Amino acid sequence: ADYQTIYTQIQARGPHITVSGEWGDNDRVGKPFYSYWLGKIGDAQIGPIYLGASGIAAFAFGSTAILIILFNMAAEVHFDPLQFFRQFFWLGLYPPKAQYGMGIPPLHDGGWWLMAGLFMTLSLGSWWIRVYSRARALGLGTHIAWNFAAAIFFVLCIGCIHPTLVGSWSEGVPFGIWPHIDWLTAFSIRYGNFYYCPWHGFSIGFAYGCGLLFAAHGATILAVARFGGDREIEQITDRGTAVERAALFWRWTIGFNATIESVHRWGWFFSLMVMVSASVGILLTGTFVDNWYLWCVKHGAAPDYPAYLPATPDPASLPGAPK
Amino acid sequence: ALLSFERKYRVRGGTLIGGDLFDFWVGPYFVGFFGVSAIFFIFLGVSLIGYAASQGPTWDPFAISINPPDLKYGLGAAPLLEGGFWQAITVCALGAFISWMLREVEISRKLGIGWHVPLAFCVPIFMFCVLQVFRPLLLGSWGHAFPYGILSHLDWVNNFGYQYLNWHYNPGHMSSVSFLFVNAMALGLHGGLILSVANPGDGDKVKTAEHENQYFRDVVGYSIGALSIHRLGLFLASNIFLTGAFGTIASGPFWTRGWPEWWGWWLDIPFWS
Amino acid sequence: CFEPPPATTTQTGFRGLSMGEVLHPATVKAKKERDAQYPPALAAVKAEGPPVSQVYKNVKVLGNLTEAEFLRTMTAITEWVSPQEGCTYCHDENNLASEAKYPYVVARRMLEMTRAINTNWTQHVAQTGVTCYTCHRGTPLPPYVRYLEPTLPLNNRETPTHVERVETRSGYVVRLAKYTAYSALNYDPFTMFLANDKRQVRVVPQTALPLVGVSRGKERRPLSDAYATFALMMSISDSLGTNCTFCHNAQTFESWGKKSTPQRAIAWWGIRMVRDLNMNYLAPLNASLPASRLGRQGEAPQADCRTCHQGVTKPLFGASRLKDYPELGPIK
Amino acid sequence: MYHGALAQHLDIAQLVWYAQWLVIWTVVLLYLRREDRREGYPLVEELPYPKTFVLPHGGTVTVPRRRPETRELKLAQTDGFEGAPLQPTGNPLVDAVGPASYAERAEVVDATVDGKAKIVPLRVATDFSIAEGDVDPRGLPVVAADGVEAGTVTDLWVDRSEHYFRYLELSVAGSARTALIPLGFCDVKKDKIVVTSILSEQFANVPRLQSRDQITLREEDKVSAYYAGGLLYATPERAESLL
Ligand code: BCB
Ligand code: BCB
Ligand code: BCB
Ligand SMILES: C/C=C1/c2cc3[nH]c4c(c3C)C(=O)[C@H](C(=O)OC)c4c3nc(cc4[nH]c(cc(n2)[C@@H]1C)c(C(C)=O)c4C)[C@@H](C)[C@@H]3CCC(=O)OC/C=C(\C)CCC[C@H](C)CCC[C@H](C)CCCC(C)C
Ligand SMILES: CC(C)=CCC/C(C)=C/CC/C(C)=C/CC/C(C)=C/CC/C(C)=C/CC/C(C)=C/CC/C(C)=C/CC1=C(C)C(=O)c2ccccc2C1=O
Ligand code: HEC
Ligand code: HEC
Ligand code: HEC
Ligand code: HEC
Ligand SMILES: CC(C)=CCC/C(C)=C/C=C\C(C)=C\C=C\C(C)=C\C=C/C=C(C)/C=C/C=C(\C)CC/C=C(\C)CCCC(C)C
Ligand SMILES: CCCCCCCC/C=C/CCCCCCCCOC(=O)[C@H](O)CO
Ligand SMILES: [Fe+2]
Repeated sequence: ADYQTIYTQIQARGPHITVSGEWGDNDRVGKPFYSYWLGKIGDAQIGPIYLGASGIAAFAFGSTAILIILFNMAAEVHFDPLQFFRQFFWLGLYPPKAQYGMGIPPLHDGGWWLMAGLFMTLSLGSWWIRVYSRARALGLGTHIAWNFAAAIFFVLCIGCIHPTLVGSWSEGVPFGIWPHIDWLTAFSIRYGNFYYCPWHGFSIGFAYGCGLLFAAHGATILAVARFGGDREIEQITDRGTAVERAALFWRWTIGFNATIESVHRWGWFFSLMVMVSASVGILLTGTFVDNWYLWCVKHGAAPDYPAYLPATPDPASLPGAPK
Repeated sequence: ALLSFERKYRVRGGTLIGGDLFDFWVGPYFVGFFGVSAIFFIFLGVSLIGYAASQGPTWDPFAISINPPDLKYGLGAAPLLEGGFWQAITVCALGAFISWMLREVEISRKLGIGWHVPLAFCVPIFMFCVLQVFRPLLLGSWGHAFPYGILSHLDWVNNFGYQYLNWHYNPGHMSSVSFLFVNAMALGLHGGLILSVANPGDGDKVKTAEHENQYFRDVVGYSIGALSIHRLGLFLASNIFLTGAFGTIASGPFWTRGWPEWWGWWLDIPFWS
Repeated sequence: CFEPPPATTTQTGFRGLSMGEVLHPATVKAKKERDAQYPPALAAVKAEGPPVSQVYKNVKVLGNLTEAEFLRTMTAITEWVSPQEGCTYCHDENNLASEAKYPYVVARRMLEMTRAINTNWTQHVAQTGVTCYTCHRGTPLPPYVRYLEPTLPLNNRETPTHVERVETRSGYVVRLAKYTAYSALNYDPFTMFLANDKRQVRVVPQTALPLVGVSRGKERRPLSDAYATFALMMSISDSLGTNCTFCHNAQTFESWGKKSTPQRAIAWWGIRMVRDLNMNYLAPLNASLPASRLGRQGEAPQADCRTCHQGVTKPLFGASRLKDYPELGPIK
Repeated sequence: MYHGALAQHLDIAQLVWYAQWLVIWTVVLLYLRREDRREGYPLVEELPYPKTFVLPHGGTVTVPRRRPETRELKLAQTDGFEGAPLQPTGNPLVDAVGPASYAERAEVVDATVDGKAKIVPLRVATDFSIAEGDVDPRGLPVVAADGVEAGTVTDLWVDRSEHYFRYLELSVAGSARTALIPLGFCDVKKDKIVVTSILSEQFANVPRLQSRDQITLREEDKVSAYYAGGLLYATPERAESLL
């Protein structure tokens, strides 16, 4: 067994490294400190962290949104601290319950929700700049920013683009632990079962696919850790036995294989597509499909099953039936 | 037929059983005893799916479905058309998956690498067994298991969750989903980080191990490390199902109410009620 | 934290769909025992003689009964509604014709209500039917009633905590939650859907594509309706001790035929019945009841599914006294 | 009328379905599967234009590598069948075949960002140390698969870029030399380092470094591969079936 694949048996300490960026070196803050126990399964060094205008703006905007949310939650329990702590997960900040269309809703019925969403959006945009610009400052490609952009885009789809496309703020995601969860079912119900949305299925194949690939790749690297396979940058620029063996493990198993560079493209793509697929589904929902199950039935795709208990006519259609 | 660097690794050895008898390749595929058994079970399973499907109402790939027996057969044999094909296919399925896993062990051994991949593969096989074997045994009927149909299995998933009113409140589900999400996020961050360093753009220099750590220290104040992110990714992915399994097996055998109500352990504590 | 196995499971759909009941035997046993307290039918009496419209002074509903039959009904009603107080719960002990006590006039109306359920709502109660016991379970105030705001405990025989009391604003979210099977759904399905017929439970389109003219802006129902419908279903499910698959194939909640069980159609009739009871029989009693029986908006306590069902898919597991008390319906 | 309805029984979501599948298969087959072929091709016994990397410390590389020199494989075929396994014709650990195989990596010392040698012993990396709580293996015996003491740890080799130990260096008993062993082949105890990959005698032929205080990428591969080979070749029974 390679015990190093489980934890670091002998940890190393040395002077802390700083790689200079094109700007902002003076805005790194923190004295780094070392955790022995973290050091078993990751790098022991915590900090420093980079400040910068965009990270600060992120925190200002995001904290403002969190304050709006929390305050509305607290009002929901009449500002009783014990009940707040007890009931926390059930608490929420809700989009408008009445139909005002795309009218800015009243603060008591959706307005605070829209305002928290505004601040959240500003926070996410600010963090995106940080994620993008740090790569540029360090002479790195912007691959992480582009992947992050698709995640942000998905959040904008369920937060404001779908609402805008069907013309109602009532359709947005609530803030809150159980309440944002309850929206999943409300939305799936309204649009005729999300299992029948092909893009929901694409998103899930990719999401499950990220599971498969990170298990497979993480395991593969650990399996070739004895050959320094974790040093993937120089394995890319100068192929070593680590990644010859890795490629051959997969070739001999499934009949084909990647390179140490391209497996990361597969992973990046799969990740990206979880979010790209979701966004497309959402963008089609309500705009151009009202009931995904019935759309599948229209196109001959949906499974059907014999009656078990007797088929049951809609009593609403019976003669003389009440409304 | 061989990669440029492949020949030197194509030696005999590393088998768990069989010796030289099955220690060879067919094109790129290694065979081994468990290659033979995998093909056997795949062939049997796929032939049974074919026979069963032809007896059904549709050849549409989305609509085809091979279903388990009615609850009333319990854990007994069921007639072939009324649940028996499902039973046979499931045995073939497990044979194929277990064979696949053990073949990966033989491949690992031959290559002198760790067996981390087959071990990791034990996780989805374990979840399959939870769904199709353990939970049905606990409830007392094979009829609780999911059907083999591209869309029909989603109808099972759907009704199963709603049998517990709101499955999102299932605590083992909450853990499972959280791992699904953080794993997908972490794969994009990791793939993106590696590509960002090797592909800086323009005609810029490829960067370094030190640049990787600097990036994440700058953005989040912490960088886990190049080896460690691989251990972490395996851990996160695995736990989608290692934690999920608890929420699956709880549902029915150890909880019969709706999932939201389970949270009464917290909500209903007398001193804040 | 958990319920020990074995679980009792039923099948309500085609094999492989995971449709059916999931029950805890100890829970089922406990409810069977509670419900088994239903007093047996009283012995049959003399068929034969003058109608009480002749014999007594102030009989307006049961006037066609013989004296023996009528006093049998009075005995039954007493057992079912006010066994601890006896006849004088409703009656002036020195004048049985007097309507001076409010329970008397309420009871007359309830006699009319009960006869209406067993006569006009057989699409729901079938030949099982209801008696006073179905709801009252031996007390003047039925144990499971609803006001125009959520109240706890669900069973009003249980002492409330301070936070459960309707006046304590900090407990609102829990009062709502405990009416919707512990969900955070921010809707009271009672007042929305069961007090009256003002709202439509259905929210799902019956076309693949969005119909032009109903699908943009203020043409649309707000998504809140879908959450509110889910809340009603969580409540109905809990009120009957069941889950969604008792009534639906979740593949398509909005579809009937093979996609719904016969029980779903009975449920539909149940909603209609409840609205009639509430709008036409129960809500108007606020003018007859003492202030102390009314909610904070002056409303009389009203009925939901639980009032009769009390956690069981058929009230009292389908116990019936229909043939024993023809005077409670169906009325020819 | 319906939003999204088009001529024929055709609708917008329907057309986007075809587009989505077309995008996915285009990316998978025309991009990803092409990137997958930048190593190991052309095959022996569809291809992208070569990729060139500008290196961190001057110079470039274009992948896949074409080496001016070609290695001799001490392997014989076991049968005429195209897919038959090969068999070592000599000592596979020294000949570096099968899982004892190494890659022809550059004979350059891997560098830190600032251009210093990356993998170096603590005698060179004098600003580095062992975390308090962990074993210092220096001076401990190395015990091989046969339970025989093979030598004594003299140093640890640290990666200065990642702050992570990657090898131990030991004096080889009876052989007037030192050898490196990757830490992944070491079970670090308080009183000894256990190595089950090779027998005690087999330490004598661990690949030797050209320079005492630095190591090239190729040397790292040769060293690591030797122990890996032990897993299949340390004894005759290790190549045979487990069961
Ligand atoms: C408890 C929850 C379950 C679940 C819930 C679920 C949901 C909610 C959704 C799916 C979907 C899918 N599921 Mg399912 N599922 C599937 C396979 C599938 C695929 C049809 C599809 C895409 C999956 C994917 O890309 O994953 C990652 C793997 C990748 C990317 C590698 C490629 C895998 C390949 C596509 C698998 C194809 C198998 C084929 C059906 C053929 C079957 C074998 C034949 C050859 C005999 C298998 C083979 C199993 C087994 C063996 O247990 C399984 C179990 C479950 N699924 C559980 C019952 N699954 C999605 C779908 O689109 O359904 C129509 C979807 O939306
Ligand atoms: C009953 C209801 C159902 C439902 C309803 C549902 C809806 C309504 C939607 C999905 C969607 C999706 N579902 Mg689905 N679903 C899924 C899986 C999935 C996901 C793969 C996919 C994408 C969502 C995602 O990744 O979000 C996780 C990622 C997120 C949310 C991105 C966050 C990024 C952001 C940058 C992070 C910001 C963090 C900040 C710190 C926040 C700061 C806040 C402060 C400022 C206040 C599975 C595996 C199953 C199974 C096994 O049953 C299932 C069943 C169901 N879903 C039921 C059918 N599902 C989505 C989809 O694909 O639609 C087409 C979607 O919109
Ligand atoms: C209305 C119903 C709901 C529901 C009902 C549900 C149920 C009943 C269960 C889950 C479960 C799960 N749900 Mg979930 N769900 C999830 C996510 C998830 C997964 C993380 C998790 C585990 C899936 C699993 O068992 O795969 C299993 C995949 C397997 C077993 C794959 C086996 C692969 C095999 C080894 C190899 C196969 C090889 C092929 C045949 C080869 C083909 C040949 C080709 C490729 C060459 C999300 C993200 C959402 C959202 C966004 O809402 C959601 C909503 C819902 N779920 C709804 C609320 N969900 C499971 C769980 O853990 O719950 C706690 C579960 O049991
Ligand atoms: C948490 C851990 C994760 C994880 C991990 C890993 N995953 C691995 C490995 C690791 C480490 C590999 O080593 C191995 C592999 O080689 O990778 C390339 C593998 C694999 N993961 C596959 C599919 C997969 N992973 C899923 C999930 C996760 N993986 C989770 C997320 C899902 C989901 C989510 O649905 C799917 C569909 C195959 C591609 C491959 C097995 C092929 C096989 O076993 O060949 C042998 C078997 C066959 C070729 C066919 C057998 C046909 C039978 C007899 C008849 C069909 C019966 C079937 C029951 C019908 C169902 C149909 C219906 C549902 C529509
Ligand atoms: C012909 C015949 C009958 C022969 C008999 C012998 C025999 C047993 C043959 C097997 C025949 C069978 C059943 C073939 C089916 C094979 C299967 C299961 C194919 C499935 C392929 C799928 C869907 C994989 C999903 C994961 C996925 C998206 C992979 C693409 C990316 C790849 C190739 C990842 C693998 C991979 C990973 C994960 C690395 O980390 C890594 C690191 C460094 C270098 C290379 C790699 C590498 O190649
Ligand atoms: C309320 C729940 C009642 C209880 C308890 C008892 N009775 Fe009653 N009584 C009640 C009503 C609503 C009516 C009128 C019914 C109608 O059809 O209009 C009556 C009437 C009587 C009478 C008739 C008196 C008269 O008008 O001349 C008698 C003799 C009578 N009830 C007797 C009686 C007895 C003996 C009871 C206890 C065993 C009893 N009642 C209980 C309402 C209620
Ligand atoms: C469920 C649908 C009911 C059935 C069947 C019967 N009653 Fe009822 N009753 C019901 C409600 C929701 C209420 C209001 C709550 C309240 O307690 O006021 C009542 C009330 C009464 C009362 C007055 C009780 C009081 O306020 O002191 C009486 C006397 C009464 N009901 C009598 C009664 C009789 C005789 C019934 C059978 C014929 C009967 N009820 C059926 C709900 C329901
Ligand atoms: C039977 C006792 C039911 C149970 C258990 C559940 N539901 Fe139901 N549902 C039922 C009826 C009678 C109706 C129609 C009511 C009417 O007045 O028309 C419904 C409706 C729904 C809907 C809306 C369907 C539509 O056409 O728009 C949804 C989305 C729904 N039900 C979901 C649902 C869920 C999630 C349940 C479990 C939690 C559930 N229902 C239980 C009857 C019954
Ligand atoms: C008392 C007046 C009732 C109220 C209020 C509600 N229901 Fe009911 N229900 C009642 C009776 C007497 C019966 C028995 C009918 C029989 O077939 O034996 C029922 C039955 C049902 C059923 C059928 C259960 C089954 O067939 O297995 C369902 C699904 C049902 N009731 C649902 C339901 C709902 C949703 C209600 C609130 C809206 C509701 N009931 C109220 C009596 C009473
Ligand atoms: C302890 C740590 C440090 C911080 C605590 C965090 C905390 C307790 C936060 C508050 C309570 C919690 C946990 C809340 C959780 C809420 C969750 C999970 C919410 C999830 C999703 C919400 C979503 C997707 C909302 C999206 C909303 C939008 C996209 C809105 C967009 C609006 C606009 C673009 C404005 C344009 C319109 C214009 C007219 C103003
Ligand atoms: C998949 C689990 C999810 C959590 C994982 C995250 C932490 C990483 C731990 C990996 C432990 C497994 C590796 C065992 C050594 C591999 C050689 C195997 O050879 C052996 O010596 C054994 O006999 C077989 O394992
Ligand atoms: Fe990697």
